Amino acid sequence: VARGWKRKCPLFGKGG
Repeated sequence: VARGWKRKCPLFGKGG
């Protein structure tokens, strides 16, 4: 979605 959707996925993998 933004930029954090790479390593420290803030929302990408919020769950796991």
